[PDB]
Amino acid sequence: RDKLNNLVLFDKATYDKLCKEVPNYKLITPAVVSERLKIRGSLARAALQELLSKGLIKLVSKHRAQVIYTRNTKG
Amino acid sequence: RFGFPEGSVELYAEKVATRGLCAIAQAESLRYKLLGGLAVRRACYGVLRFIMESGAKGCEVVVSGKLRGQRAKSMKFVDGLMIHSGDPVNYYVDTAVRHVLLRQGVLGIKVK
Amino acid sequence: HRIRITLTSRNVKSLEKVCADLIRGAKEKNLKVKGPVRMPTKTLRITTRKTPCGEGSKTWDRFQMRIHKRLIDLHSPSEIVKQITSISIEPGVEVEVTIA
Amino acid sequence: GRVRTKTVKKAARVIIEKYYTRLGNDFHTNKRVCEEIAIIPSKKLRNKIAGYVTHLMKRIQRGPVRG
Amino acid sequence: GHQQLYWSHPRKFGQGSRSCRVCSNRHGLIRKYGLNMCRQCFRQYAKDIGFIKLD
Amino acid sequence: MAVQISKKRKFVADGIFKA
Amino acid sequence: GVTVKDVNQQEFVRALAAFLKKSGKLKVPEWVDTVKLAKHKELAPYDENWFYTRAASTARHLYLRGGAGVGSMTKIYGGRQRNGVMPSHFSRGSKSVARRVLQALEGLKMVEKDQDWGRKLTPQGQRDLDRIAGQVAAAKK
Amino acid sequence: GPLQSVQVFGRKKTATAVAHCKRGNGLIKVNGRPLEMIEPRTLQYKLLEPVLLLGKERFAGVDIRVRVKGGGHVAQIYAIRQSISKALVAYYQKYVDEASKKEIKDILIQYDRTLLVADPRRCESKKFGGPGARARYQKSYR
Amino acid sequence: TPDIKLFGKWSTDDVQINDISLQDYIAVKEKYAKYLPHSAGRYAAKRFRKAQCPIVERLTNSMMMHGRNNGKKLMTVRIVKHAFEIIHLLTGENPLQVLVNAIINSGPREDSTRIRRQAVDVSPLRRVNQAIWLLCTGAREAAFRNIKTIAECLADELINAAKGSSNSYAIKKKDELERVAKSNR
Amino acid sequence: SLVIPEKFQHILRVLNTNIDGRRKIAFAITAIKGVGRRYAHVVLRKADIDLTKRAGELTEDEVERVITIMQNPRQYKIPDWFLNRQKDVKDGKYSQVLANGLDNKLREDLERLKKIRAHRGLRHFWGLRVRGQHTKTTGRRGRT
RNA sequence: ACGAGACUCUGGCAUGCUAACUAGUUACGCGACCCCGGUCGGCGUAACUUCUUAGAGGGACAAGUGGCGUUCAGCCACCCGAGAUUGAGCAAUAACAGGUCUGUGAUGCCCUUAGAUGUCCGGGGCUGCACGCGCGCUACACUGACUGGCUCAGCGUGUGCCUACCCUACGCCGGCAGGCGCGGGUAACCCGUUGAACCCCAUUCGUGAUGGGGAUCGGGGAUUGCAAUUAUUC
Repeated sequence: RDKLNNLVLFDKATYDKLCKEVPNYKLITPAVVSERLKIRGSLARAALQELLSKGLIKLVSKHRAQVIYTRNTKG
Repeated sequence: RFGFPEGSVELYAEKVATRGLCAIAQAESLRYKLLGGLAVRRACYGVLRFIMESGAKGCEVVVSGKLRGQRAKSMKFVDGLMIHSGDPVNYYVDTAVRHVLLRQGVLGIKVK
Repeated sequence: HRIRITLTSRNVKSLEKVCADLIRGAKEKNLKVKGPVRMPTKTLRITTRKTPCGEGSKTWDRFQMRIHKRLIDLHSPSEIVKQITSISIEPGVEVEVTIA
Repeated sequence: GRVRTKTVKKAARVIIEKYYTRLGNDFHTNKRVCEEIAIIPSKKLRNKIAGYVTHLMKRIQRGPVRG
Repeated sequence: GHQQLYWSHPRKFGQGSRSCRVCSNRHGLIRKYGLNMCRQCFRQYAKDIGFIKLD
Repeated sequence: MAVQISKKRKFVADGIFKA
Repeated sequence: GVTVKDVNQQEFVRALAAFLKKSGKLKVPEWVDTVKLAKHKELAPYDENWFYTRAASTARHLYLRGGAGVGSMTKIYGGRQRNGVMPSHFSRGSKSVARRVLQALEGLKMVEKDQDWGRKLTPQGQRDLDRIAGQVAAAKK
Repeated sequence: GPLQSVQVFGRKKTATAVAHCKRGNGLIKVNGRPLEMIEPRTLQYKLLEPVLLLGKERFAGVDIRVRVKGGGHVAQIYAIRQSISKALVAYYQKYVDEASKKEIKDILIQYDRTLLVADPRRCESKKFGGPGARARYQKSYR
Repeated sequence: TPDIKLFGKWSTDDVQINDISLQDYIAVKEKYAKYLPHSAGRYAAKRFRKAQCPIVERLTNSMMMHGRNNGKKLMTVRIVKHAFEIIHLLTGENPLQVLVNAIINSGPREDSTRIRRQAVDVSPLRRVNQAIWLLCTGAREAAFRNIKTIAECLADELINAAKGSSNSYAIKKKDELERVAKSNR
Repeated sequence: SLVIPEKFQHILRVLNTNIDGRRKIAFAITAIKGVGRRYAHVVLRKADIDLTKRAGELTEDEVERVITIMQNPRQYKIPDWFLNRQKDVKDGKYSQVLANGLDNKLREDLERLKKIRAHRGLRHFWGLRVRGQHTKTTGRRGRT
């Protein structure tokens, strides 16, 4: 009935709003980045290995099916 | 037929003592009384009588087929005790089932 | 001098009647014979249809045919094996031996 | 499910009628009584007999039983 | 030749070469344990051969 | 035996000799 | 003081695959670009240098179980022949492609044939197995 | 000093495993591989229950190996769990006191009865007229 | 360590089963808190043997439904181990005290049964039984044909039911399960 | 890197086909009737072409490199077991046949068997099943 | 009194017992690698029968208490314990005009019986296809699919009198199917430590009839057979 139109690589604002507002959430899973920041699950995965490399997010537990990242803590 | 060498195989013949309990010796005892011309009641009560004469616990003699008429009839003759279920009916009964070509049809002989 | 009894029988305690007589019947001449090794049983499994024709509820047979194997090794000259094994038999057990 | 049949309850009412002196409260003692004072052709049925024997035997410690 | 034509069919294989060793029909044949025996005749002589229903 | 039949064919094929 | 069995077996083939970028004389075959690794597979093996991973895995299956051959490598590399519309069966791996690891690990002195047939693993190779276990047994630190 | 051979099994399904206790220090492993990487790792802590309820003081001077064969994966995990727990009790029978052999036994019964008492639940035999035991094929009328 | 049984890495203590009504049939306090939910089993023999089953193993067993998933408990212990990360890293409370708050809000306290169908109350075990069904159903529906995974929807519905915010599937079903029961009382 | 590059191709037009520019290039080319999921990998395996790239990323003059391997499979080192029209009926050549040609090859095949009045050609003309199915109960919705 | 039950086989328990170079375990010499000490289905031969094997008995009984009950038959709960209802086989009286003459050298009768309803051989047919029902297989995905690696089975089968056609380790040639050389086995010896799948963990995908589904059809290569088009199978 409805057909979603997700983005495959970043537009100018979608990299800006990912590079800022991904750690400004509390959960970071590549299913909610695909939902909220309007991209595909593969990009949502590919856009978080480079934010773990940056020092903005933090990994909790890894699995083949689902990985759960979070904000970098207050401490 | 089985190809045994000449001098290996040999047959002996032993009479069955207390031959009444042997139901395959009684299935033939009921068979070759009829095809000569003894009646269905007369022969069967008498062979059932002989296995009661033999000193058996109990028995059941069923003769099924063309018992006079074009439609098939079955006459069941039971006196004494007879188990049916469980393990012991492997070694407490001798179940013989025989054919007989009477000149009108084929009769079953369930000596039990 | 290294002899080996092959005890293959269908009935269970029929095989006991022979594998009792292969120790109690052998020790009377003073030979240190080996014990009867329990080889694993074989259930020959057949499931046929009870019905001769193909009408009725699909009711199946389960004709199991268990076979029981033992071996007893012999510390014996084979002249004495012709003595014991040619005496006291019943048709249940097939009396076979591996030679050396 | 565990209802004693007439072949259990009749061995229970003849063993106590004859061999009351030999029986007791304990199952395992009068389990073994039933081997000497009866010819029971089953391992299981002996325990079925000796079980309800001890039930009736705990009742004859009290008062009169019917059969 | 009629000798060439009367038995020209190979019986090397198939379910028309082997038969029941009592009935001589080519159906319900137990090839297991070299019985070559139709399922009905097997059921008849089960007790006689050595087989028995327990399970 | 030379062709040496098995003990699953002993009690079955010698069982046929009883039949 | 370590062996291969003490350490995680999943990332131990990841160690020997990274190691079999270096030695560089397994003498890999020519069909490796296009090949379907067993008949029950559909697509290309994603790992473009997969042969260094299934040289890594074969090097420790032959360590764990000695006297194992090519048709045994087809058993340890079995999956599902998802037979389209019929029910799926257990399809083996492939003889040829597994025989090329046993002319690649045998090219380099790592494996060796044993008596009455079957590949074992030579004590020179046994060291080269156990020494890279120590490299992962301190990679955990 | 004489030999102290303790060879005690555990069963949850057809999967069997005999846990072997001797003297040494607490290194426990399974066909030569330690307990910390028995795949699946999801049920890791199901193997540390006779470790974490008891401590490394009862695995202070006992070295254990667990030889495993038969059955499945979860069936083995519980058959090694039960065996190392049973072997720990049956190391403490024949060589140390009863009121410590009885003590640890009483603690693991308070956790899960399966740590010592095996489950006789096995694969029920298939019947004709169905794909398994308690399931028949679909009946049609009309 | 024998002081407390760390549920994977979660503490047994400070899981107050708030509802006196659903106290004994919710089993985690001090004895019924095992390390991993995957127990031996044997909690289907007697009528009320199943109420001794730990509430996480109850929720573990009720996830593996619809044929393809039947006999994949390992697969859905992992669903629970990943979903319990999503609960704490949103809420900031012990995920099991939040899990307990879910069933206490989710359990339909009355039902309708056909003696038109008459209004009836339920068993204090029935609310534990029916709630664990309801928010295994909503977690399954929402994530079917969806990028949002099972662990997220299972952690959403456990949070959404514990809140009682009416965007929960289990609450909206109870909101009509008890509405139909009010119609005929 | 993770952003869309310049002069991006949301849409391609290779061999009268609309190749949508958002798939993996191992799967982007599958729209062309003659190259499947399996074939499009091995074409991009023949040169060092990163197939983690999406269907609008890769070099605009190197999409010619993708074409020439598909049109000439043999010359770019592909064995003869990996081709569809192996040993042609007319010219006896081993060619991987793409979009427009695969219709021509099928059309010439169905019209060949039609013309010689072979039984295979007959059940194509009749709109039946040809690969020896049981047509009694199945093969319904096509024929009323 | 038969039937039900008891029973028979089967499942769970015997750290007791008889026995286990075709099952092993433990120790030991020994070979190897790992930096005082482990790993090894690496070989070799003193204890042992826990583990495997299958014999002899044994245990389990509502026996044990707490309650319900005429306080009897029993039932509910807990203790105790491997078991507190394992699963099936056998199966009464009296029947059905139930199915089978196409299981039978079971057969009464009815025809047939050289210009054959006997019989044998080649070909076709059983599959033929507007439709309707029945049992099922594969799915409609992201609890997934793919491609990697990782880790466990339990039943059985196997070289046939005629009868040819056995199960297959290995050594090679081949993308696969498959072919060709070589040894093992009539079996607890050999396949096989049955390295089964699901499953596990790590890659790829991202809601799109898609990377789900594999129907339909074309092209080629082999296999078994005297031969495959009416696609034998792969």
